[PDB]
Amino acid sequence: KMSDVKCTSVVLLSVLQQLRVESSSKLWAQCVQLHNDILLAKDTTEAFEKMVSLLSVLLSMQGAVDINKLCE
Amino acid sequence: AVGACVLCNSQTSLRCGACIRRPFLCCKCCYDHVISTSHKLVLSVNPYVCNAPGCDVTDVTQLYLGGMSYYCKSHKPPISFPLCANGQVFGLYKNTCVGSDNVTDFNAIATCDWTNAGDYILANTCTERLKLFAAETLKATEETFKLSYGIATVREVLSDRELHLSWEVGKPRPPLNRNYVFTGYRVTKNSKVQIGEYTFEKGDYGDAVVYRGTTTYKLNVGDYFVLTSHTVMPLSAPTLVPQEHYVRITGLYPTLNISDEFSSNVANYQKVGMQKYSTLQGPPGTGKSHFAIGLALYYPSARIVYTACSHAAVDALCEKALKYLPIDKCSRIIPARARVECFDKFKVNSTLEQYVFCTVNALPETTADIVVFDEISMATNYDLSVVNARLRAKHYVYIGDPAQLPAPRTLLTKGTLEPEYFNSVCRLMKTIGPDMFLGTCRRCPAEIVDTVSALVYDNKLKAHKDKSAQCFKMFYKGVITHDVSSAINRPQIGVVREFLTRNPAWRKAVFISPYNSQNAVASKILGLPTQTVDSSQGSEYDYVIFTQTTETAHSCNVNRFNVAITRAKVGILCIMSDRDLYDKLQFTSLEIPRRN
Amino acid sequence: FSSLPSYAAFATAQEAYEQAVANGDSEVVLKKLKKSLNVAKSEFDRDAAMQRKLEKMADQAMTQMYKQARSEDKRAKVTSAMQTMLFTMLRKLDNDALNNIINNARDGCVPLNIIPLTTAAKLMVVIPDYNTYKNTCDGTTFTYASALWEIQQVVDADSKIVQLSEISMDNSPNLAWPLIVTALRA
Amino acid sequence: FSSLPSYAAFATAQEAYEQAVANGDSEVVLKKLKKSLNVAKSEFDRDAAMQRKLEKMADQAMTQMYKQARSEDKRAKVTSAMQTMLFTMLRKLDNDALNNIINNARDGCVPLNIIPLTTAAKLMVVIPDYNTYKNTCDGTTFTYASALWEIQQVVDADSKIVQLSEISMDNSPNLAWPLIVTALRAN
Amino acid sequence: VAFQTVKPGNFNKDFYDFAVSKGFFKEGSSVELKHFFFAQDGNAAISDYDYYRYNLPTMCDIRQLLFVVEVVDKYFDCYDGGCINANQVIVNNLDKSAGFPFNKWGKARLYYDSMSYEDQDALFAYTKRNVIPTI
RNA sequence: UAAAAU
RNA sequence: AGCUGCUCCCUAGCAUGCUACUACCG
RNA sequence: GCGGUAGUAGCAUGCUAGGGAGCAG
Ligand SMILES: [Zn+2]
Ligand SMILES: [Zn+2]
Ligand SMILES: [Zn+2]
Repeated sequence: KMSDVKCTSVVLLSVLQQLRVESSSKLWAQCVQLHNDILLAKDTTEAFEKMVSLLSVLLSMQGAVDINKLCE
Repeated sequence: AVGACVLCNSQTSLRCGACIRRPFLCCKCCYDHVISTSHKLVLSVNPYVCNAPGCDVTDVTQLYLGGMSYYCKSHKPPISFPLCANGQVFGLYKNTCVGSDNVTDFNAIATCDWTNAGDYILANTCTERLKLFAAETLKATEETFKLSYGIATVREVLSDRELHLSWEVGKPRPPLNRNYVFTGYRVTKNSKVQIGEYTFEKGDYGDAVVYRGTTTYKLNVGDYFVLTSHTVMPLSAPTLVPQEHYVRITGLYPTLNISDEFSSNVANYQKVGMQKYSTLQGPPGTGKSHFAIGLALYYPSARIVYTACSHAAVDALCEKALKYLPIDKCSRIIPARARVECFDKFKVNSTLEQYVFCTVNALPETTADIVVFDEISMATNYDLSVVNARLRAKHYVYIGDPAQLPAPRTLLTKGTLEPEYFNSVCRLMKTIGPDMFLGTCRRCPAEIVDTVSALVYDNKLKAHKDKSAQCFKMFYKGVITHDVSSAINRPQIGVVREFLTRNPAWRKAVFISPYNSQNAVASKILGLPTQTVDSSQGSEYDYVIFTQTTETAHSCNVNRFNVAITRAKVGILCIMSDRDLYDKLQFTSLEIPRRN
Repeated sequence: FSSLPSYAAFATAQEAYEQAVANGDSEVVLKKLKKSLNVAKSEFDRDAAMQRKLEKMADQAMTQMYKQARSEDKRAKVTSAMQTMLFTMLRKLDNDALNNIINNARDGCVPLNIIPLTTAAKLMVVIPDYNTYKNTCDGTTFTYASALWEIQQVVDADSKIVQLSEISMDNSPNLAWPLIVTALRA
Repeated sequence: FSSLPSYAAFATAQEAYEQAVANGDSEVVLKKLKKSLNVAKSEFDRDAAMQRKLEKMADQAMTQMYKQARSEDKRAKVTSAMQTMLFTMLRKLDNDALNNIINNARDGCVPLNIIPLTTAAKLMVVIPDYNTYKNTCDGTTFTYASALWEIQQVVDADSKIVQLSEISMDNSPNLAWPLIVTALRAN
Repeated sequence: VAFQTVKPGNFNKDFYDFAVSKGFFKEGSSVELKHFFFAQDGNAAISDYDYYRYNLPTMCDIRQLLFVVEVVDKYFDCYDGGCINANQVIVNNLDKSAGFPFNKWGKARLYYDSMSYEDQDALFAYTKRNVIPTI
């Protein structure tokens, strides 16, 4: 199960990269730090906390039309 | 080099190279297009001809794939396959394509030459993707025809810009217009060498002709000019994004009580934010433009882009915006073009400003909150897809009047278009309903309003402001001094002279003409700055002058007449010989010696 | 291989030799049936081999073109397929904490900064309209990301502080609606 | 593989063969006309196989000389490029003070490390954290390496300009924070 | 100054779903995912290179070294080497980065070609009497 | 025979 | 954007070797 | 009917070259 959230983190970070998020050193650094810690995390719940903490970052900008992807 | 079937969107690798525009076709579709048409040459990852040198059997239905390669009937290898086989044609994914029934009208499109409204009337009512392809091949046929015009050379030089030219005997001579450009070649022996781009315009007499150049090159006698062609990119965006709704306004944010002068329209303002897009039909430039800018004001933080096709249109619009907007405004309009000058305010290229104005063909490739196309009664589905491709926003608003002036689309010469079929949104307005409407004049004298409502409208308008100083001398049309078939009538100015002086204050008016060259000659025995009826449709004036050519079909066009006479605020006058219309116009005509 | 023309000749020679060695005829007659069948094998393989080579070329061409196509296919669609796979994995993952903010963002609850986790630490979210607030802002505790936040500094798009108590459906149609809320965890 | 003196011998021998075979005459006929596919084709084996290898070898020679030509072309290009790089590199340094310190050498050879230290015209310093900045190029000018440097133009990790005002103690957690400071040799 | 990062690895889903479907990765299983593609921000290169601070000037005992070196030598008796002529070297894979600044032109093959079999020999025999710093 | 393109 | 080392797969080419049948002389 | 010189196609070996991918330090 935990494998799921880990792989999810990987995909999400890749996305953030594709969005050119590395043009601001502070933001990119926080993101990478979070992602690393996730991949080393060994509990079930702290993973989710860091996960949403990250995902917020993607939520920030308006490059990803959320409603469209939410077509289920 | 695969794609989607223009009729089934199935995977394939074929293109009817015999058809002009090389569209992708599924197997069955290809078989049907080829079996029912002189169109025979099919292209794939490679051409389909017999690879044995000399055999040029290019009717695919005769050919055979050999070992890897293709072959005729005779030179075929001992073992082979027949290509055009079993109601299909062999191509990639052959066993997957579905095929459908749109082949008839398809070939109808691909085979017409845009000479009779029927092929149009179908062009505007087929499926959207098909509609696209139709517009593509239309513009392509236009371009190809443009090539048919003759060639021009120099005969002798007269001045820096005064010249005598020599035309090709027995060839169509294109007109002298700012919308034509010629590459200049001079040849040494050897050394057929381009010299630059040169436009033209008729000087004071024949065949002295002026020309604007790219560089200060010295002219010669062994020189000539070829009108420069053009290309046409393929399109892929739909004409209309699928219409939608929402349950609550999103994206945009009203103010509070600011600018009540725009009151009633707020109702429309909400529902506009409530849809994906919408339309609005309005008599000339009344609520039109007015309402657009009002809405723009309504949602302040909303990034908004205005655009149209007519340069003078977007210009009048940008000035009307200047009348009320933060500046904080630009019209990023024209790079190294603008043969006619336009905007005078701000940059042409940063795309930072919230309220950006430009012309369709010169648009960037950007995003925004909403966008307001204008004057759809003139554009073609081609341009609509173009703008939907270059831009991308949330709420769209199209505005126009299906009684105005459509795209010239010169190629058609047999019959006439019902306005309903000018393009898609034209239908949409004329079909189900214009979703929002406006019915009152805020710009025109009441008398001309009465006249028009008596004519093309069904007596369905009202306004304010009446008199005065209006007439319609049905002055016989003098000599049609037509340089090219573009009309000129100097004795028409032969009475303008009688109002070149009698004019007490009618000195700052604008003159309007059915034809471009009679307009230019108006600029010669000048009275004032003039314009063409097309280049109108966007601005109002206190006084306006109007003389006409003969009663030619282009001239007596009721719509041209309407949109012309509907550009004035207090004073107006129009001069046709006129067998009937002066019976319909309500002013006070006079006689040549009776001008006060 | 069978239907080849040279196979007809080889078949004729083989059948003729079959009939000859069946009748058990002379030796001088097979001197042909050997000098006429060896050639059949000769004039025959020198064509079954030649088509065979082409038959391998066809493969080693198709097997290349296929992958060459689907290669550039897959390097055309990353910043598209990637996102949808992401959201697929999200939906499958199923965590109410996430789904909450995800729906909220479909609505508009975009945070202007990283969600913190320290018991202190500030949070800045956006709210478009009234019901959003009412569906979220309840007293002075804020329920976001399935967490409890203390509401401390509401401010509208005019960048002016606005009284919390003033926020209600009646007078709400008077506010610079993009509201910027700030809070702290429990 | 068509116009050869062997091809014509083939054609005429085969013509005589067809003639005297349709005649169906002597056994000497059969002998002299089998000595045709047997004697008039040895030449047609050699010259219609050897000549097939002449083309192959000539064409591979051509392609290898093509590759060698392109090779030596690249050589000239790259050597021109590096020569240009050298000649443009030196064209930024010949201040007289360099020559001077050269003349001060008892021999004319000096350790590399001290050349730019004393003779550079512009210094760049990389700073991690605020306290550290305070303990160095704080203020608008400072000293280093027995010389006086003046600050001008300061950027960040994102390579955006920043003024000295913003560099407070508590505003610092708002910047891409390993700054680059470029200072000039003050006299 | 420039900063380089290290993008994260890309994920292969369908294979992962497959592996799940056949019963792997269930909680408490013996084997699980522990190796991955860690990402790196911008202060990576320098903050890594700094590790040379662990390098100290150390004076190793000399007398015992003068004998351990003998033993080590004895460990290498059964071999043979020496200078070789340029035309005899072997370079598997001729395309690797060419250091600084030669990476401004091309890889190795460009250089290993534009030189004769003597340029290499001349150069080699030149180092045997002079010193050439590098980067 | 009317507009009008990195 | 390295130094090697092992391994698999694909392709070409050369030469050998070998096979045999087809052609010349013994 | 054998032996030596010329073809063919096939087979085996190997050697080179070229190209793709993975593991170890
Ligand atoms: Zn066709
Ligand atoms: Zn189809
Ligand atoms: Zn043929």
